[PDB]
Amino acid sequence: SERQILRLKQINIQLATKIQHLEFSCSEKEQEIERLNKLLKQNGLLG
Amino acid sequence: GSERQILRLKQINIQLATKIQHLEFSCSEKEQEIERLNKLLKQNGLLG
Repeated sequence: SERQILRLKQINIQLATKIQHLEFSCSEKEQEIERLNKLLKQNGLLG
Repeated sequence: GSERQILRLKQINIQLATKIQHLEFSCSEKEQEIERLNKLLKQNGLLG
């Protein structure tokens, strides 16, 4: 049963890193949406 | 002992896997929001 310890530790390190990469991806998409929203507003198309 | 250490590792694992599934869902929703915004720009002559 103990062999699970290393397996879980290593998976959790991989997942903790993947969260940081998806956080950045998500933030980069947010900034693009803001940019697009502003563009639409400047051109009278965001209400 | 090791049993309790394992249970905790599994709980951390599920917390992390859930946050990944959330961020993958969020990223997909954001790409769809960007598609929709780009299409509105295209229709109003702002994308060539």
